[PDB]
Amino acid sequence: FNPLYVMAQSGARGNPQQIRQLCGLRGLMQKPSGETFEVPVRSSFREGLTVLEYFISSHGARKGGADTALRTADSGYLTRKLVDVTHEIVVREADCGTTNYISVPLFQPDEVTRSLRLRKRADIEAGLYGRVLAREVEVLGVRLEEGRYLSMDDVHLLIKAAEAGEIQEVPVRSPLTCQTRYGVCQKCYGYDLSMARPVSIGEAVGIVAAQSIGEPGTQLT
Amino acid sequence: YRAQGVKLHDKHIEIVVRQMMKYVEVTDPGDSRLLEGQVLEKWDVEALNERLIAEGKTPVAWKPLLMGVTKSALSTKSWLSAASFQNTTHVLTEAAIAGKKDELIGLKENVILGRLIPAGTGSDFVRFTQVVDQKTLKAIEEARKEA
Amino acid sequence: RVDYSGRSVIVVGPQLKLHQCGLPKRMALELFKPFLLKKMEEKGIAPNVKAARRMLERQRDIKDEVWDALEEVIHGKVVLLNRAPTLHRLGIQAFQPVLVEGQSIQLHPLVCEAFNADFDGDQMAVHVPLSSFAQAEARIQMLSAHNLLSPASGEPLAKPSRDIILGLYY
Amino acid sequence: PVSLETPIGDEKDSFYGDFIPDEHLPSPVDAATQSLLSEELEKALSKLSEREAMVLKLRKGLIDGREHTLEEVGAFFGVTRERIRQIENKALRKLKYHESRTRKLRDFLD
Amino acid sequence: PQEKNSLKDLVYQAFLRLGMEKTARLLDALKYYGFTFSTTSGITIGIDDAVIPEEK
Amino acid sequence: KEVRKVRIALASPEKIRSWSYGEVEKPETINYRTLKPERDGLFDERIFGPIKDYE
Amino acid sequence: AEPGIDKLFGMVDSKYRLTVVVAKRAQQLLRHGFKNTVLEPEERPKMQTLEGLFDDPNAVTWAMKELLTGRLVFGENLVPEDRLQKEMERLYPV
Amino acid sequence: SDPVRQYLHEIGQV
Amino acid sequence: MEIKRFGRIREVIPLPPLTEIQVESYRRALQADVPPEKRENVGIQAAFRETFPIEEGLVLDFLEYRLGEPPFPQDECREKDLTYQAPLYARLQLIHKDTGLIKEDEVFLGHIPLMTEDGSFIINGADRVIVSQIHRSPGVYFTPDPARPGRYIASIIPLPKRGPWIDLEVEPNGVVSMKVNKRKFPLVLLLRVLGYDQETLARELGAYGELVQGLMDESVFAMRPEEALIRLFTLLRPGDPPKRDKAVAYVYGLIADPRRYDLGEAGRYKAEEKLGIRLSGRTLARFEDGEFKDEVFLPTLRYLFALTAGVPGHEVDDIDHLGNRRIRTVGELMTDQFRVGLARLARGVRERMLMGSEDSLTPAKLVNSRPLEAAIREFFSRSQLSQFKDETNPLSSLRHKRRISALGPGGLTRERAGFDVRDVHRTHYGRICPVETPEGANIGLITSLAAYARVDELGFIRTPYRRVVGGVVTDEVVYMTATEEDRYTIAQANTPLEGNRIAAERVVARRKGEPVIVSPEEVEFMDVSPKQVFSVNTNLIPFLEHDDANRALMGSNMQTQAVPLIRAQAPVVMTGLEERVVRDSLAALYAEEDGEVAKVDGNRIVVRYEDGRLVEYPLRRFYRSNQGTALDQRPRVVVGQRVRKGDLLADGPASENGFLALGQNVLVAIMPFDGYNFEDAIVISEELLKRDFYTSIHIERYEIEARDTKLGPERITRDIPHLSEAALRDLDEEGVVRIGAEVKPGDILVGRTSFKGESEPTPEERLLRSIFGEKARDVKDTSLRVPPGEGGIVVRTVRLRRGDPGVELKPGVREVVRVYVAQKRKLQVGDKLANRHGNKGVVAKILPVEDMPHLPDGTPVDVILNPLGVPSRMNLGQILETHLGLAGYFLGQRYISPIFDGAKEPEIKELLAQAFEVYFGKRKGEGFGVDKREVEVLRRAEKLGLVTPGKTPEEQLKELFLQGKVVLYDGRTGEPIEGPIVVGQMFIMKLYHMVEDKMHARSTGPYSLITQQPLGGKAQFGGQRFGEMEVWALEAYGAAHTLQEMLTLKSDDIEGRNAAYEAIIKGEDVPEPSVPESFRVLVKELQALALDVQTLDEKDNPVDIFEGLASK
DNA sequence: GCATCCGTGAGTCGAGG
DNA sequence: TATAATGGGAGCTGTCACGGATGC
RNA sequence: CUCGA
Ligand SMILES: [Mg+2]
Ligand SMILES: [Zn+2]
Repeated sequence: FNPLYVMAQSGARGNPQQIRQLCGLRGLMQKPSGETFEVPVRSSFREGLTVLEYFISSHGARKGGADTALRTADSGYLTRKLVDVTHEIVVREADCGTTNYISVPLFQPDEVTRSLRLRKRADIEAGLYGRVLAREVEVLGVRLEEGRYLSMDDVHLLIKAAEAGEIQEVPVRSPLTCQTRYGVCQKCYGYDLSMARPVSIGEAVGIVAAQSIGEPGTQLT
Repeated sequence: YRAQGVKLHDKHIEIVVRQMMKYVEVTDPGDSRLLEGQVLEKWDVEALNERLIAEGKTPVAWKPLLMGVTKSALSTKSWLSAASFQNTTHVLTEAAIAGKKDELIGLKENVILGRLIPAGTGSDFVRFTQVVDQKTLKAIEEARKEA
Repeated sequence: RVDYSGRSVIVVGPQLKLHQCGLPKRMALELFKPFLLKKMEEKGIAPNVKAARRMLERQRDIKDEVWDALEEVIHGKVVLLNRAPTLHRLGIQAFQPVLVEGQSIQLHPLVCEAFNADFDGDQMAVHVPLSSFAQAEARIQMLSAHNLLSPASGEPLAKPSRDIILGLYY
Repeated sequence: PVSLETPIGDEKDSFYGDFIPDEHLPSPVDAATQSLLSEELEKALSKLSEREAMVLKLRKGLIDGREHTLEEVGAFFGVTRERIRQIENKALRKLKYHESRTRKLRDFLD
Repeated sequence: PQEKNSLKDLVYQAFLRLGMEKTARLLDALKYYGFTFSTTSGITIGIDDAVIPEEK
Repeated sequence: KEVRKVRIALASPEKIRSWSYGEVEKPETINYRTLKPERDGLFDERIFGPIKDYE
Repeated sequence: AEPGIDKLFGMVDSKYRLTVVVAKRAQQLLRHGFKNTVLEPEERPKMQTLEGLFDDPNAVTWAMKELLTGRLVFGENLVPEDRLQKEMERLYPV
Repeated sequence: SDPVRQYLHEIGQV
Repeated sequence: MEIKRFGRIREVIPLPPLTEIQVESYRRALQADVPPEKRENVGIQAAFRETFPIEEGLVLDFLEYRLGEPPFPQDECREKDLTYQAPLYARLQLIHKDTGLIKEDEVFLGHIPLMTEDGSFIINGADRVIVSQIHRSPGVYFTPDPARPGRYIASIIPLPKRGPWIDLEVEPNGVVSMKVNKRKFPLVLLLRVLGYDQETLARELGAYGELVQGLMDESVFAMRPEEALIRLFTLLRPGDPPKRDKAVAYVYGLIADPRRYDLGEAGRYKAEEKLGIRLSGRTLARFEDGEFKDEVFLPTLRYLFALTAGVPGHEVDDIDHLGNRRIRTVGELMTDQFRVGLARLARGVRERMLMGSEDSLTPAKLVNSRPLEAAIREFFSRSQLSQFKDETNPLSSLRHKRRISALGPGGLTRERAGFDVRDVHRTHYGRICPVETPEGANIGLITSLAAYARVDELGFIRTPYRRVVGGVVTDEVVYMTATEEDRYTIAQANTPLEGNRIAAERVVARRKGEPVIVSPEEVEFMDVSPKQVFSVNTNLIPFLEHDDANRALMGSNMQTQAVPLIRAQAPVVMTGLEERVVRDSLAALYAEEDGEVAKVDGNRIVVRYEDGRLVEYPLRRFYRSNQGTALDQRPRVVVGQRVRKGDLLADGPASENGFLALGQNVLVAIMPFDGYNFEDAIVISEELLKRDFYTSIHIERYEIEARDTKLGPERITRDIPHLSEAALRDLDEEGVVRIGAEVKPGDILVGRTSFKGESEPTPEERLLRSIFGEKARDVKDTSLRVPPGEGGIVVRTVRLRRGDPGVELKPGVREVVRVYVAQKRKLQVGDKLANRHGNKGVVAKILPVEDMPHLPDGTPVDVILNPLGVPSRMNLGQILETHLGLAGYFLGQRYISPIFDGAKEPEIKELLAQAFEVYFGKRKGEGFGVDKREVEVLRRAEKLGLVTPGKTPEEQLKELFLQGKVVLYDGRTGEPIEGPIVVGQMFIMKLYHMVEDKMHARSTGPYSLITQQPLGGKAQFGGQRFGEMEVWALEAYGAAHTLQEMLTLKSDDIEGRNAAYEAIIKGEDVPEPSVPESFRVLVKELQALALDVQTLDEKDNPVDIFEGLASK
């Protein structure tokens, strides 16, 4: 029930490295060249640093600041570019009638190149959640019909099926294969993620995409 | 994004990437007025090709093209959008020479003219919807009924 | 740049409901001025509009009743709160304003994450949607309490954090 | 004269011209005040007979944009100039009475 | 114990099962009780709370 | 009528002259003591229109 | 959240259609001084004054509440515009 | 490129 | 109260004069106290020497200059909005070579701004500061070619705008190229012009491996220096007729002319040290005996070849090393602008010498001083480095004077500033603070001089070190440049010493920045103090060693934004610098010598010194600083008091008995509180308001002019049309508000009438006029009123009238009136608070006292800070402070805890035990035992492992107290917080960011000229900008009508906005918008570019958006 | 077919002056 | 309205990525 | 330009 511990564990405040710097050691530091100093700070913030340790840490702190500062502008610029390239894209109709689609893989080649291994849960979710099945899928004695919007439970089911070897990829409607002019159709887009239900016709999904991609731009290190 | 612990759905990135693959390059004009090496929209060349095919002509041989978001944005059909983006001079000169007509399809063009954007409540799919109470509706239905 | 707009320092407002914000009385008096003039004419507060306006021109001439009138003016209406940089659509949200004494805007804690806003000096702009159409759009599509899940990921964006999590965990 | 494009902070920040209000075009408030004035004046004029209201309008220029002489209005209604002047006077008198009664036009006098 | 992830999942499930009105009310309840309990919890920060482990 | 399109094109000398309400012949702006627009200059009311409404 | 927002969203094929309906209805109410309301006297939205409960001045609130009753009809091409205008003017003059 | 230089050259011709 | 100080490091030297970087620099530039004939060839003297003589009367020469006394004193200059300046006279003589005639005269050149005692200027009434600029030092550099590994670039850099940058490179084809003004040409040619033969170059550069063969060109050696010279002139000046004397003039002016080319003394020195040569002057070559003579080129080429080959003792240069970056201080910058102005003056002089009578020319006739005055005025008014002085508090001014900028004229253009320029270089140690820099785009580009640092005469920054000989530390202090420092092994200041001998066998040191463990035998020097590493601001943060640098940056920066309070206190925990800051900032008044205080007043202190002389010190009272904060001095002595030299006479703003007082010492509790301190928000007690803590005085200045117009004169008067006695109540007879009147928004400060514009009354106005029978007045109300959200008490009026003594306004202006309005600002919800450790937050809630958490003795806390603001910020200093604060609260004492030499945990534990005895022993004496609630909390604490089970309640409570924690009762319930809470004294400041200055709202208001869009800014009653991204947000919501409304009715649609306002005041719904005016503007501006933009309907038929108004 | 010179972008809002 | 007069004078330059004519 | 988020 220690304060730092409770805050870190609950998710209220703090991560392991910050806690470590408070209680353990400050650790290794970089030179202004990116090169790392051989001698780490053995002191924590509790114990207090020496002036030399503080000065050595300043290089890294400053580099971090300059990095952030230079990152916000490139991120804003990128966002404006994305907005200008996507702005006309709107959900204009219910269904373009395409029979084209993409296949989202549930497995990926390992770096060992030994075989294929199941992709991470979050990745599969980010590729499947709220999407419309482009073909009938039959797994674990369950029918997932063509035209079905994949709920999170459907995704988890598909993951289970993949683990049992019943499926390696999922046929899905996608903006990539949508044949709607100047936009996408409802089926190829899938869920309005903010409402966990099919997207309303008229939604400016291009703008939403640009913002969705641009927003975490300043978190990318 | 995954590396940074950011959760982002694939379909947004797919929207953008689809915008990056919007254009093609002519490898052979065929029975068309197009030129070899001419860059145009995939949609337009496919429409042209189905038109020539339905006419019994030779379709246009085209190669897929990839371009970055900047160039794709500048290569758009709408001169207002492009000019308001950047390279204003270039865009305006080419559009002026071509006598280009902006059909106000997207959001920026409409924003510039202060029009109602073709999205949300301004979508053609919803903005013509009417509302009427049953009293008024019946009072109208009787007027229709007597004529 | 736009009319019917303002800005001020933001404050926490824990007591507020998800769909509410705290709007300073004087800010509201300026932002909703024509509505207030009309309403003041409707009641006995002023003979006509011009008299009401001249009356609001000097602070020492402003009497208590005009505040009550103001309360009737804002009833059911929403304002838009905006924090720059506006990185995604949730950098603008609609809220039903509650009039407060003081000069700070009160912002709900659960919406902070979306506006990337905290209380170390942050400021926020306020805008008044005028027409019935703009108000309908704001109350239906942009209301904070109707926008709980992220458009980017589909995950909850309005959710417990900080002290809230701390208490519940405890 | 000085340039409207003189920079205030730096070239990428602000221009002197940005700080200069347009004094020519009427504000929304002014326009609405003029509108309410016209409406209230018509309201007050409706309490008169058509001839006295019309005589007042012609004599003050609310019709064709210009104020006619007593001879022009008189010739228009087919009466003596003295007659039309007397009609204008009784019209004004009634307006003053009604105004003293309702006080609806005072606030527009600034 | 209720923490960030379980509370997030609770909010999402509540959204799915009950709709946004009820979910909004749930959010305000969680807010109120969370603040209330955090107040009297006893959570604070002193220099001795930054515990150096001997192992170090 | 409703605006549906916006075209942009080169302007011919004749088109430009069709736009014009008069030629600006003098590099003058306003008069140094009356502060009124000079004749045939960049602010001439003869060309560009009246400074005051209906006057 | 707006009372019954989930049901309202359930009533339309697109949320924006809901917004359009609510807005146009609000305008209809404002144009006819609420005399054309489909709400019974007990269903009328109220606002607490200094004196007491009065009618809610907010026409959007009214519109949404009316929409929740099912007594309103919406869709495209229900009636020529001018005919609607004239009939509503006849039933409830301004 | 420089109009003054150009003019001084053209002048230098006579 | 007693002040206990910790630490064992004995500072050998005190801090230098903290503003000397300004004062000494300007003093050096002016040389005003130096009799003319003794002046050095530096500063403005050097400027004169460069400009004169002016030849082709035939000669105008300079003898000397003098500076007179200021025509007006500083305060008067602040009042009348004048520049504080001194008249400059130059003694010139005109000589005709043929006639031999000599005319001599002293000519007036205008005025030069003088620096005040504190290092600042007064320019047009406002205090300004010339910020020092960091740049690359002049000299000869060698860097690795980024394209060709193994190849190097030589760069000869002179002073800014004192010659072009010249580059020497070895081309892929082997030839050695020279680049000047972006022109690549074979260096061999220039070498030939300099008078070098193939023999000399062969014997001089033959050692290197074949490089010299890229230098060998027969066609160049086959021609004498003249032909080579003309060839070069053709290679550099295409089109220009290759005349001999023109080539000579151009090349001389490019390479040899000292009036045009100038390495600094620093550049000369560096070139000499690097190339191992000696320069006669500061140019690259000379013109001696009709020919050119080399000085720098051959040695530079020699070094370049040697470095390329691999010859030992040759290295590239780190350009960010502080031995290669120097500081241009105010003296140098001003001198540069002075030099420019003088050059223009000289051109004017020659121009006048060509004209006029040739026999009747005096120096006065030839000299027009206008361009010089213009250059000076331009420098002090509109230069980038000339900044509006920050004087929110004295520390603000002090810090502002010690700032260093990499930007500015001749400096780095931003976004071309990569990570390198912004980095903390190893050589910054002791010279430039690694902490104090802005957040955001300016990071690393604006910095601060370290506390012990001094800029030397060459402009390089130096830091002090102590000499160490045989493990013995002397009191001999040496100030070194970074270049010098790189030669030695330098021990840390905290190295254990017994007497003057190093007591450890392993000592921590630096060698070229690299940390290394050495024996005392190896130690050559030792740091003076930890203080020397950081700026003055960072040196004010106690327990700095426990704070992460990112938050230290914030606390440091935020100290400058602190507002002087009416009851300001020095911190309970200080670093020991708080007195020097007050003294050096010239805030407070100190006794000049020993003596006795004769008179003490709120306005003045009279002191009788030992000499017997009576010195009267007037006290500045309720004066307005640049930022509107109060500047006043309070007497701190009493009548008859005996004072010694340097003793305090009066406390300035933010000063408590000579100690820097940037805020308040408040009792804080570290705990969450009902969401009111969520995400950095802060909860405070109403008790703070009750006893005027965080109350600050602010003065605003309002101004109004009455001028002559073509329609009649404006005038200040009380006779304002159509206003009641109620509205004119506080106006005096002349139409100016009275002293002492309370003014509110809408109230008139100064009455003014203006003759109406030529009114053609609309028929409505005519009819209404007839109805009410009142003549429309000739003049109208144009009075100065209190703006929305402002007001207070009128404290001063100033009236300047034309036709009155000492008064002459700008042309047409009849009179100017100024009204000063003071307000006493209490802390409110939304005001920004901060501590020195980077903890900041706005007040979110002000609680009544009975709601505050309180100690068992009934004492309520003042401030509640959230613990969640600590772990991820890693600024534990604020915690330690709090602990010490706790002790200090019960012992009634203050502490000096030096950075890196501060109090340690055990000592704080001792003090907390001592304080516990006072806190609890008193209770047990008063006849009270332990409380039930305390027992409950103790049970919980036992569960938390905070106290040892088995001990008595007192022993456990004592353990908690030693952990800095106490039992706290909830004021609302009387029940204890379930855990013990960290409580203690903390120093918190109120920052200048007050919500009163920030709240702003607009319905309608002024619009712009061309765009017809609302103006921006609170002052113009402006509207918020709804930018591209906000638009994107609305688009993403599908809020089409809201957006269109923003685009049209709300901004730039004239018919739309008018109709919208009218509809709303009528209670009708707003109408459908139409075309935004800025689109019409766009169309017209495209037409002006000869482009035809046409709005068409679906049938491709034109639609007129100008409604026929623009079609003939 | 491949190095060279030129023109152009480089986050937001807000504040002061 | 007439002695004769005849080719200027600025110029510190620490970023980066792309489309382009080009032009090596 | 400097400051703020
Ligand atoms: Mg913040
Ligand atoms: Zn589709």
